[PDB]
Amino acid sequence: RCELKLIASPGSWRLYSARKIDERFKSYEQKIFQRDRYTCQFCGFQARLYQDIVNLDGDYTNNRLSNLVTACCFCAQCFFVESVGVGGYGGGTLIYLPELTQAELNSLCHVLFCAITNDTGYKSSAQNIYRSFKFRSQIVEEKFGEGTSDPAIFGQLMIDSGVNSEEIREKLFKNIRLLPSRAKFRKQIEKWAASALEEIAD
Amino acid sequence: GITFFGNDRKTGEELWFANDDMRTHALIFGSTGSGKTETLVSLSYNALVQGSGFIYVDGKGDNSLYAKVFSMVRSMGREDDLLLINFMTGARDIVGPQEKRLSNTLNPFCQGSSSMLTQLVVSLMMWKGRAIAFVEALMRLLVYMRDEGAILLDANTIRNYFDLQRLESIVIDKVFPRDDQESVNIETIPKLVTDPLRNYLNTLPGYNKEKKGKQVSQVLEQHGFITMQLVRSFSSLADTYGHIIRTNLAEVDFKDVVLNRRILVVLLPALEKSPDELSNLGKIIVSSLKAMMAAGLGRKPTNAPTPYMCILDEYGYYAVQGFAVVPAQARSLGFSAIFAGQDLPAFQKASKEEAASIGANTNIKICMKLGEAHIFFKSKIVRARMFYANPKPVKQLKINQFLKVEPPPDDYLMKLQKQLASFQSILESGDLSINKAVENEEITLISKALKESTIVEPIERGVAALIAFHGQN
Amino acid sequence: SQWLSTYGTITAERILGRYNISLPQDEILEAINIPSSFYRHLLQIPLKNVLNGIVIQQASDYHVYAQKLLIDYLLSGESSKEPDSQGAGTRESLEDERQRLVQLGDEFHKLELEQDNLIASSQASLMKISIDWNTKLETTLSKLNSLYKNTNSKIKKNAIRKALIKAFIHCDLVKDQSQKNKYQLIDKLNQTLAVSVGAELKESILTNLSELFQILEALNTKLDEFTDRTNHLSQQAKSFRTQFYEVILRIIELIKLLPEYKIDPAQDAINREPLYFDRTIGE
Amino acid sequence: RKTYDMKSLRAQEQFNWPAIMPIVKEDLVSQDVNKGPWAMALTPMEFARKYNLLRKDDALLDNPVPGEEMTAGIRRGDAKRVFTMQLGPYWDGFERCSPQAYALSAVFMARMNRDRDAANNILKVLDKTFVDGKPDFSVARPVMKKYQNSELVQEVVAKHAYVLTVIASLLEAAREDGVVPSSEFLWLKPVDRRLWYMLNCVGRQTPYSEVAGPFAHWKAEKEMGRRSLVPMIDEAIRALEIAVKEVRLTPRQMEELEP
Amino acid sequence: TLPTRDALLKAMQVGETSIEAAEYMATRFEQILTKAKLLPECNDMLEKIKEYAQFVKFKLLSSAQVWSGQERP
Ligand SMILES: [Zn+2]
Repeated sequence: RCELKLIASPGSWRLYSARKIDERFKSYEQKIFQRDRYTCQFCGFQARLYQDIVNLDGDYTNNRLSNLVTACCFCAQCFFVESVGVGGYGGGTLIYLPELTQAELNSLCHVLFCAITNDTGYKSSAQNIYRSFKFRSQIVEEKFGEGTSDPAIFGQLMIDSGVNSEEIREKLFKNIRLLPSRAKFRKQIEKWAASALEEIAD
Repeated sequence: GITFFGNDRKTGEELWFANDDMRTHALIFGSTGSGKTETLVSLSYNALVQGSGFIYVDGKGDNSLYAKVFSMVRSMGREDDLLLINFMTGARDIVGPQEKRLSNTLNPFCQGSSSMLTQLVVSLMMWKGRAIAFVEALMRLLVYMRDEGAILLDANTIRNYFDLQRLESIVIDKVFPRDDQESVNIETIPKLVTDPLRNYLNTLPGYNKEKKGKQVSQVLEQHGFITMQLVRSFSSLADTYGHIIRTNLAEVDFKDVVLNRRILVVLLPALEKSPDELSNLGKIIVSSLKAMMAAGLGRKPTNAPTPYMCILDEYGYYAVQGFAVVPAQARSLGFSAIFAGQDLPAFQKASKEEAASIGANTNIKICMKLGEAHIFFKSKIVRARMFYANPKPVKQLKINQFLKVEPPPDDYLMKLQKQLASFQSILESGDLSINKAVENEEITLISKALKESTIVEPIERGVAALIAFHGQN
Repeated sequence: SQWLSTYGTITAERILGRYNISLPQDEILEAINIPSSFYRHLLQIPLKNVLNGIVIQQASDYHVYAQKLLIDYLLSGESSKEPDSQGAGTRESLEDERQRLVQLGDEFHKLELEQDNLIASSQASLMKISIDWNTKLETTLSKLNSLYKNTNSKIKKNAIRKALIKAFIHCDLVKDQSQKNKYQLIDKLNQTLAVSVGAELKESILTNLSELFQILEALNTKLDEFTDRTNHLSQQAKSFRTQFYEVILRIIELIKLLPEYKIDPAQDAINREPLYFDRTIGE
Repeated sequence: RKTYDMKSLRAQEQFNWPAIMPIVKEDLVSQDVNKGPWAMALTPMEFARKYNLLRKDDALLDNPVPGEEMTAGIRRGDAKRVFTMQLGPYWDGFERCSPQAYALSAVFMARMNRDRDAANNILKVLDKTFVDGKPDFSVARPVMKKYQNSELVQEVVAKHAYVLTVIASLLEAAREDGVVPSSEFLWLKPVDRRLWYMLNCVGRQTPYSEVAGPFAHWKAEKEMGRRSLVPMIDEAIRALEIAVKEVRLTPRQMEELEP
Repeated sequence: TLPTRDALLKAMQVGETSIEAAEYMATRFEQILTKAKLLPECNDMLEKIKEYAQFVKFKLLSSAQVWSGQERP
């Protein structure tokens, strides 16, 4: 039940994806999913489809039952900001706002995607919030340079320039959040909406 | 001794040879019923027992030689060091996809160190000198356009540029046309590469500075007379074989093969039946090897301890001027050659002004008068049975495919270097964290809606904040 | 532990909020998941409308991409290819494509208007049924207080209200409505409560709960009519999405073969960005 | 003297040339390819079938050529994972590497600074100790401690990031001192697969299919002239596309794969 | 170049229903006109098609609480 730090680690995605095909990460994934009732600790999301287990200490070789926690797609793509958008599915966009923690932004983004995708009369309000989120994304690019508003290019420019210390990384990612993009996350949110509305109304 | 050739018939002893005698190129002479091909394959085994990749240019019309050479290579474990370009396939029946891969690709014009001028002059061979100056200017322009422009070099693009009105658009209209929707300018190109084509267009008899319409009727006869051999050879090479040449990243290039000891078997269809194009097909291979050996090899390398042999089976029909010579740049390669022909007066039939020079510059001669042969040394003639290796055949003859990777394009690496050079000053200066407070009329309202609520679970608090925002606006 | 997904949780809670009924706290979570309930049948009508909403959303995004492709054609490539030339072999068929696209656009706007009228009528009728159920529940609550004050087993007001809620959630009276299952719900209420035999009280709670039974039986036929219209709306939406996909495929396979006109790979990318959904979302 | 054959000449010239010592005792003709320790490298179609990358390309999402039908397309979300995983471990120092990679970097260190007798002796005694049981690489000890801090070797190892990339660039630097053929790592072929194809692919301009990540990264950081800890495989995925739209699929295995 | 009035009216008719296609029509006409010379006659054409996009947004996108039970006018 920790908090989300936008950690740009260079040799983490290789070990994570190498774990994800093996049987130890899969059996431990089923054990954690049965233990945590498929609940995202980071934002509280609750679904059976497209959720994954991350670490807490950054060690993706050693993986016990205590440090391995479960999280939703947005909070799990937050832990690897160096390769998102280029990693097949899953997308992101860096925004500048101090009013929200990353977990509260992920929960509000889940609410806005539920009010846009499966419409109950609140499509206009959620789209009007998402507009200003994208405008804050446009505000970032004036400070950090043109072209690096996307998180993959920013992770590349970070861990290609030689910064590993938590002090300089926490002062560089200060007042920066990672808003997950809707149009790249359309398959997952429409799968969750269709599965829920076929589970309730059958 | 280092290399093994054969065993004496009279008293029964073997006869090795040394590396200094091997670097002087050999020569073997035998008819079609003497078993020359298995003797060359056994000498290829003798070169493969010590880690040296023989180049086998065969033009006797043998499709059952790749099985023998592949069994010999797989017998030595270095199956990865094998490339096969098969020039005996059909004509232009390869379009789009293909059911199975038949042969590797070879394009000697993509990785060019500006030795393709010499490559094309020995693929060709004052109309002759006029055509040679013309193709030298054209090869300079095309290598300068291959270095940084969006034009890929092969037989097809040079064959497209063998015409006049595109070249008139090159020199006079000073723009760059291609077989593609493109408009590349020559106003940024320097003068030193555009001048020799203008000097070629000066020295023709009938020229008009303004338009092309009169001068084409004046000089198309001279243009055809100077470019007919080049356009027929490049039309054959670019239309009959489109799955061997029209690639970009060539799987086999002859600097890699002789510099890293890889095996290349190239099979020619025939050379006694219709030699107008197939001799040119063999001459392209020997021309690329000679040009990327003599003038393109480039603080001081040592001499190789392994003898390398390009076993050329029919050097009578394809020929280049001075292949038996080896410059000082290529003596470190441990290079050699084993030429062969049908019969020596037939060899005197086969090439013009060459059969003496290959007779003079090649030290070792072998006579296979119809028990395989007897050796023609400088000192002593000896009757000796040659080496006989019979490779047991393979169940499946899988030719190893490759990929076609590229460096990342310069429209992206320049952008990445510019972004990194902009980010380095931000990360260095220390004033790197954002502090400017920009506010909308929306984020403050949704933040107040998230702040005023007190429900513990964040999803319910988010939907309550959305409810409060829709109720307030 | 047989929970409910959070997308369905948000959608179901917000629809029950639109019906202005927010009585249960966690009995919502034990109600809208079990099949033999009443709130599941109050909820099963607009959720099919929401599913048709996401289907017509995919079809409308296909329609927007097709109209953007035809705008990109019609702004530049009309008359640069004159007749009796290379362009007129396909330009007339692209004009036919324009006629088919504007016909499909008018019929798709007709479909969206019929969708809006359906969800408006459904929410109006179900809101009337919801407020009628709430008022009659308050009436039968006061009557159950007056009827259970004088019984030999002294019990409070709220506990028998949760017992009635668990009665209407455990076994249904919306589809299988007959003489026996009403008595089964009566015995279920008297089993959730400790002990009541009630020889007069049984016919008394019949003549009191007849209002709730009448409200449920009036809800059932309206549910039948709404399902009867919603199936046809879903079939029309799926057929419209398939023929829009065929229209875009025919337009792009026409415009690929034009010699002097082509699509720029950047504006085509920013138009093709919202087209990465799944097509097999209907059954 | 006597008449010879393939086996007799191979076993008698085993001693003068050490690079045929691992291969002289076996019989690789009777074996089948793609099975065993000595297996041929895979085609791009066999690679994409082995690591499960394929799908039938849907229309209007990845536009196919109209002259191309009944072919397959690769899944980029799996191709990027497998090509990132095909990179080696990180390079942090020469003392932390595999022992099969500690007796080749010493060879190319001896060859980069014109000490050829020591490198040839290392390869000869290493091939002898590989054909005698299990190879020990401590004979690579006195060379590696001597040429670890020279100027050319430190420049080459500083211009790169990954260990396969560093060893390939070390071979690229060492091969300019004459001839370092790729035929002397037939001891390396059984004990390692990714490193042997990374040594065999350098020098070429078209790589194999088992090393596309390391070769594309080697090109992408030899073009920039900078080390790069981010994996740069963004060309190689596209390269696999150009190598997967070439093999024609029969309809029996075309209907099998799923989008 | 500049399109004809018949092709411009066909572009008017092809995006009559969807709002986003008419907004794309206005944005792309402004884009190809600021690539062009941008004459005041083309400014009047841009004003005409902006009136058209405003009419499409006025006639088409009307919620009027269609989920709260309130029907369409
Ligand atoms: Zn989460």
